[PDB]
Amino acid sequence: EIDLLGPNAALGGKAEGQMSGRAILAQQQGGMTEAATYLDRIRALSIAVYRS
Amino acid sequence: EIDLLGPNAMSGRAILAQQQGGMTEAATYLDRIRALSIAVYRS
Amino acid sequence: DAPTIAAEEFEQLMKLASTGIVPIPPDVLIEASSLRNKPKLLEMLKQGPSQE
Repeated sequence: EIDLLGPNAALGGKAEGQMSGRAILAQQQGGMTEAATYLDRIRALSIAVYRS
Repeated sequence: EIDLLGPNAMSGRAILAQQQGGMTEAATYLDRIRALSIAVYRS
Repeated sequence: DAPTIAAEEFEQLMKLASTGIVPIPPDVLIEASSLRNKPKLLEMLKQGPSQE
């Protein structure tokens, strides 16, 4: 149960870059869907810090 | 349990997945090393 | 999902020009891009023919 609860550390942590200059989080296969909320929280904190 | 806890140990793909997961988990350790190196270079 | 209007503009222009059916001159692509040397490239491309 605890092993299934956690995410997959193999296929994760890759940042893709487009021609527009914006960094899009390439989630590849499943596994990053659960951590999407965490990554969005981090991105929102970063944006607020940059604005300040 | 102790084998699973380590970054490396079957089938062949399991070993690669375990190594990648170990690298992802040790990213923090490598970041600590990088921060120490950067501070040393600045000093 | 794109950062700015120029992002979708440049992406659509690149997609259209990749096919090759419609020919887009490079000056429009430079203007629609988000480069740092945009004025330099525009000056280089907008220059006239050599005096000779």
